[PDB]
Amino acid sequence: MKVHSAIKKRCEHCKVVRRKANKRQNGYLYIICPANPRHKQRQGYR
Amino acid sequence: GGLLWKIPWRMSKFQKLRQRRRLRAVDNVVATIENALAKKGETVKAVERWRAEMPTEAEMLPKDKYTIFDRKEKRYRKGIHKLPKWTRVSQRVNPPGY
Amino acid sequence: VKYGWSTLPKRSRPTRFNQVTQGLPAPTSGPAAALKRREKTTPLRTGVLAVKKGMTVFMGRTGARIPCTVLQLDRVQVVANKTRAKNGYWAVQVGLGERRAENVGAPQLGYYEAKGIPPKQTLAEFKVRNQDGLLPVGVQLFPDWFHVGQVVDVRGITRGMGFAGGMKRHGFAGQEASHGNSLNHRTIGSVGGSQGSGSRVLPGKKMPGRMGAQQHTVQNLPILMVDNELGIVVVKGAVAGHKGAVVKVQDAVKKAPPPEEFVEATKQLLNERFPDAEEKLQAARKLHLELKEARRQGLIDSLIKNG
Amino acid sequence: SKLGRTPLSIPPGVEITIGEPFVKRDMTQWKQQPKRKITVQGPLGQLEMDIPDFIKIDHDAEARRATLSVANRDEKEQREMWGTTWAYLNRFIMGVSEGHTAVLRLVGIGYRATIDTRPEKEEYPGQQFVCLKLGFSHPVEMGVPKGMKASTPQPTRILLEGINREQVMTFAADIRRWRVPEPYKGKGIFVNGETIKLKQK
Amino acid sequence: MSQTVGATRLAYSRVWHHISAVTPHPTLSTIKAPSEAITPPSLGRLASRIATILMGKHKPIWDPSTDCGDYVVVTNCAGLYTTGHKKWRKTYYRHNTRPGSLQAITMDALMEKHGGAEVLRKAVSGMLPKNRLRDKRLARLKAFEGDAHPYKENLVRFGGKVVGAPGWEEAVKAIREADMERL
RNA sequence: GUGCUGAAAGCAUAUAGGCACGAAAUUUACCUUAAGAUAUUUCUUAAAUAUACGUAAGAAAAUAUUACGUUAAUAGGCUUA
RNA sequence: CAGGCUAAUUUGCGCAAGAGUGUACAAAAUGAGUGCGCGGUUUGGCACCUCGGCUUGACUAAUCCUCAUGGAUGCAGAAACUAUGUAGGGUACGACUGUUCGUCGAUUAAAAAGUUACAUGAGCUGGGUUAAAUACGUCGUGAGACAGUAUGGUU
RNA sequence: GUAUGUCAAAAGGGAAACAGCCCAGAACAAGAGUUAAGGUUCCAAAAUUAUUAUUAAGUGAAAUAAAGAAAGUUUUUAUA
Ligand SMILES: [K+]
Ligand SMILES: [K+]
Ligand SMILES: [K+]
Ligand SMILES: [K+]
Ligand SMILES: [K+]
Ligand SMILES: [K+]
Ligand SMILES: [Mg+2]
Ligand SMILES: [Mg+2]
Ligand SMILES: [Mg+2]
Ligand SMILES: [Mg+2]
Ligand SMILES: [Mg+2]
Ligand SMILES: [Mg+2]
Ligand SMILES: [Mg+2]
Ligand SMILES: [Mg+2]
Ligand SMILES: [Mg+2]
Ligand SMILES: [Mg+2]
Ligand SMILES: [Mg+2]
Ligand SMILES: [Mg+2]
Ligand SMILES: [Mg+2]
Ligand SMILES: [Mg+2]
Ligand SMILES: [Mg+2]
Ligand SMILES: [Mg+2]
Ligand SMILES: [Mg+2]
Ligand SMILES: [Mg+2]
Ligand SMILES: [Mg+2]
Ligand SMILES: [Mg+2]
Ligand SMILES: [Mg+2]
Ligand SMILES: [Mg+2]
Ligand SMILES: [Zn+2]
Repeated sequence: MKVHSAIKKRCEHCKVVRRKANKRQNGYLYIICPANPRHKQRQGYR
Repeated sequence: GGLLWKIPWRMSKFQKLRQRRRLRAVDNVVATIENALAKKGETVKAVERWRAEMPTEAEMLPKDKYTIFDRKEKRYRKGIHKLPKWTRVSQRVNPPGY
Repeated sequence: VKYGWSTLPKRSRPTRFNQVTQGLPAPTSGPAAALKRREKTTPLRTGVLAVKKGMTVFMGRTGARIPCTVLQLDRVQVVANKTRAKNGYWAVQVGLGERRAENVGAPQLGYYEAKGIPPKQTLAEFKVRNQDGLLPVGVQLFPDWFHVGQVVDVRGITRGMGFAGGMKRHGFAGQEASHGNSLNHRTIGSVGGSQGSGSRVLPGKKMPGRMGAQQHTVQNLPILMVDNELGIVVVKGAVAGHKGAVVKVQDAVKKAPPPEEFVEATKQLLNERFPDAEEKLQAARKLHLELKEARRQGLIDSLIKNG
Repeated sequence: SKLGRTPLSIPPGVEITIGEPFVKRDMTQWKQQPKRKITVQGPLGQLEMDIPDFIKIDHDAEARRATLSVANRDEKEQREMWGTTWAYLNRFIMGVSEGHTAVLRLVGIGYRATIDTRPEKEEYPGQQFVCLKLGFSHPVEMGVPKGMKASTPQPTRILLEGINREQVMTFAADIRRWRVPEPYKGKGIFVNGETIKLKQK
Repeated sequence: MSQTVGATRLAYSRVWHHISAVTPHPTLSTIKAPSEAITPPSLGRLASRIATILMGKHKPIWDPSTDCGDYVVVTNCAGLYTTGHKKWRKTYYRHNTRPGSLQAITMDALMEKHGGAEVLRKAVSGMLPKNRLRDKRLARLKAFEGDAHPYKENLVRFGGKVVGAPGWEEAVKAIREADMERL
C-alpha cells in the first residue's frame, strides 16, 4: 500500500473504490488489484 | 501583514441586490436627462458617450456587475466591492476578453 | 455546566419518567449502568472491620518466613442491608466495637433501638454483587468468615504526616548542596513557564502541602492464619495506618470470588450460631414503636420504671 | 437493474408468502419506513427477510414465478435495493431447495480437522465443534452456528452445509482466518477452490 | 397610559406549553410538500422557537429585564430530528482551564449518557441572552425522552382539552362565542 | 489494516444496503479526592445537635478532624511482664 | 536580546512528474536537474517596539524503543528496509569542552526531536560572554585599540 | 515617487473586537418618522418572504491555501 495524492490504475485489473466511508468519516479512494499487490494505493491520510 | 482588514472575496445576496438597483438608478438619471433634452432637440456630448460605450443593468452580465479587472489576480478578476467608493462610483465596463 | 456535560437543574427528578420499558434506549449512565459495568469486580460477600494490631513474620514448618500484619476483629456485627430498591445499590453495613450510651447521640440510639444491637463504635458499608450477599441483621462475623489462603483487599487511612515539602510529598530531587547554591537546597525550583505558557501557575501543579491521613488500598493480600479465639486474621504484607486503627477487609476485586461451597458454608454457619436472628429483630422493632409513640405522647417515664 | 427484471423460477415445493406493509415503532426515530416480511418455506427450512415497501412483488402462482419492480427507477436507493433484493431471493429459493455448501481444503504438514462434541462450551444442546490442528500450541475449536451441518469426509477436507449462504460463507471465512494461504508453500485453508500463485524459488 | 392600566396578573403568569419532538411541524419544517414528507422541527429550529418562549418575547408585554417567560415541556427527545450526519459527526467540547483536559464527545455519545434532553438544552442555552436570567429561563425547559412526564396536569387547557390535543381548537372557539353576549 | 453477503453497473467489488475481525492511543475497569441525591420502620416543641472548658489522640502551622471527661483507662503516676 | 511582519535561506518537510539505478523490470528500494506547496525550527531582511547547567513542568507529533499493520523477481525463517495507524510510558551512565552543538568510552528494548520571552535568574548557579587591574601578540607617531588570548573580578 | 481619499484634527452606523476600509460629517430633545452602508431563525432591531437550480462535504455560512488525482454528482454538447 502506497499513500499517494494522485492514485492511478497501473493495469487492466486495477479498480477504483471508496472504502471506509461511514456515518463518521468520508473515507478514502483506493486502487485495489487482485493481480499485483504492488498496485495497492490510497488517497488521503487518516 | 498583521493589521486585519476583513473583506470577504465575494459579495452577499444583499449587496448584489443594492448594486443592481444602483446601476439601475443611474440608468434612469441618464434616460431622464436624454429624454428631457430630446424634447427640445438638444444633446449633450457626455450623454451621447455614455449611451454609446456603457450598457444598462439589463444588458450587463452578472460578472460585470459584481467583479472588476485586476491584473494582479490569478484570473484577472476582483470583487467590485474592493474598489474605493464602489457604492457611489460608476464601473460597468472591463477590458475585452477578461 | 457545573459537573460533566449535564446542564440539568440539581433539584429536578425526571429519572422515573425515562423508562426503557417505553421503548427508550438503556442509558449508559446511572445506578443501573454503573452496577452493570462493575459486575465482575464487585465482590460476592461482605467485608469485616478489623483493627491493625501490629506486624510479625509467619514461620513455615519447612523454612518459610513471610512478613505479615495482624488484624483483629472486635465484635463485628451486621447492622443494616442496603437494597437496590431502597438505596440504588447492594451493600451491607457492618459495625465494630462498642460505645458508651451517653457518648452516642439520640439519633443513633434510636437507630440501634430498632435493631436489637448495642451501640457500635464505627460503621462502614461493603458493596456486594447482588441480593445473595445480604446477611441477617444482628449476626456476628468471626475470623472464620475467611479461609487460609484467601486473598483480600485491605482499606485503611494512611499515617498522617502534616505539611510536607516537595521531596517527601512528590519526590522532587531538590537542588545542589554546596556549589554556590543560595537558600534553595530543598525548594521546588520553577513553578512553570512564562507568558507563552499562560502567565499563570497551571492547575494540578505539584507543590508542598499536607500529606497522609487519607484512604489507601492494598490489593491481593493472602490470609496466612485464621484464629477465632484471638480474633485475628493474619494477612501477608503491610497495611495502611497505625496500630489500633480500623481497616476494611474484603475479597479481592481483581480475583475470582471464593468457591461456591465456601460462600454457602459460611452463610450456613450464621444460621447455626444465630438461629434466632429474625425473631430477635422483629421483637426489637416492635418495642421501638411502643417507645417511639411513648416519647411522642410524653409518657416515656411510664415504661422505664414499669418493672 | 437487468437482474431485478428476470423472473424468479419457484421450483416445486418452495412456497413464498408475502406479508403486508408494517412499521415497527421506534422511539429513537420519528419516521420508520414500511417493509414487507417475505417468507420462503420449503423442504430444508424457512427463511425470512424484510424488504422495503417500494419493491413490488407480483407473485403469480399459476406459473410459479415472482418478478420484482420498484416505484421509481431514477432513485439511486431503489435501483440498488432492487438488484440486492433479487439476489437474496435467488439464494433463498436455491438454499431451501438444494442447500448451500462450502469446501475447505487444509494444505500443510500436520493439518487435520475433526467434528465432535464439546459439552463444556455448548451454546445450544448438541452443538458441533470443529477442532483444527493448525500448528498452534493450543487447540482451535469453533462451534457451528445453529442451522448448519459440518462434516469431514477426510482429515484435510471440511464440508459445511446450510440453507443460509451468508451464514455458511461467513463461518467458512472464520475458519480460514486462522491460517490464510501463504504464497511460498500454499499452506493454509482454501475455500471453494480458492488458489494462490506460488513463488518459483 | 390607559393601555397599561388594568390587571396585569394573567399577562405575567407562567403558561405551561408542550411540544413533541416527533410530531411533524408544517411551520418549523423545511419540507412543505408532499404533506407526508413534512418532518418535525429540527434541533436548532425547535430550540429557536423554545428560546423565544423562555424569554417571553411572544407576549405583547415583553421586556428583557422582566422575566416574563413561560414553561416549555418537550417530549420524545429520544427521536430528536437531525439532518445530514450531525448525530455521529458533530462534537461537543469542554475545558476546565487545565492544559490537556480537553473533553470531547459526539451527539450520539451524549445522547447515550444524558439522553436527547441534554442536546436540546445546550442548543436552547446558546440562544438565550448571556446574562443573569439565562439559568432561570433554561431551567423552565422540561425535556423528556418519552411520552411520560410529571406535568400532564400543568399543560395549559381550554375547556378541558390540552393545547395540541385533537379537539382543542373547537373548544376555544366555543368559549369565545359566549363572550360576545354582553355589552 | 483485513473479511462475509451483495447490488447500483448481467461481470467485478469487504464501495450503496445488511454483518464481522482488529492496537502500548480512547473509554470502561482499578485507586484516591471531591460531590452529597438518598437511606434509617433514626432524633428534636425549644429542643435534637453542636460548640466552649478540661484530659488527649489514629490528627496536627492557626484552624479543622477523631475520642474521653468519674455510671470514666483520655493523659500522667504506680505495679507486673 | 526577546516579541511582531516576511520567508530569500535552512542542519524543517510534503506532494506532482520520472531521466536514471535496480543482472530482467519505472515506481521493493532508489529519484538527476525541476515544478506546486506547507511549516516557522537555523542563518538573514525590515524597524512596529528598545549562553549552558540545575530545579520543575506543560504542550506538539514531522516516531529512537515498546503495540497493531500493508508492500517487499528484490517478504524462506530470524533480523533489518519502506510505509500506514498510534504520543500511554520511557529515551539512562561516564570522559573531553564554559559550552547548547559536537567527539569518544561502555551499557541498553531504545539511549529520537521540537515549541513554550531559542519555557523557567522577584527559583538557584555564574563557567562562557563579562566595566575598572595586569601581561602577551598585532594595529596605531602616540594616548589607545582588537569579532584577539590570558589571570582576577559585590548576582 | 505619482493620482485620490481617510485618519491625523471626525464622533456616529456597518466590518465579531478595529486611527487609515464601506456609509455618513455630532448644537439639544421628541418620533413603532424617512433613508445610507449593512442586514432580517435565536443571542440581536427586521423575512424562518417569494422563484428557479446546484451541493451531502457542516463543504460552506464576513480573512477562497496550490498544482494534481479520481466509475462523487449535475448539466450541456457529440456519439452507440
Ligand atoms: K495572571
Ligand atoms: K484498508
Ligand atoms: K466478493
Ligand atoms: K475507588
Ligand atoms: K519607517
Ligand atoms: K464550517
Ligand atoms: Mg494582528
Ligand atoms: Mg500522629
Ligand atoms: Mg540532595
Ligand atoms: Mg547555605
Ligand atoms: Mg490570559
Ligand atoms: Mg455480485
Ligand atoms: Mg472488537
Ligand atoms: Mg424519625
Ligand atoms: Mg441542649
Ligand atoms: Mg498543633
Ligand atoms: Mg496509663
Ligand atoms: Mg522605531
Ligand atoms: Mg505482507
Ligand atoms: Mg490506556
Ligand atoms: Mg531562553
Ligand atoms: Mg523570572
Ligand atoms: Mg582570587
Ligand atoms: Mg500630531
Ligand atoms: Mg470615525
Ligand atoms: Mg454578524
Ligand atoms: Mg417602523
Ligand atoms: Mg427579533
Ligand atoms: Zn493492477
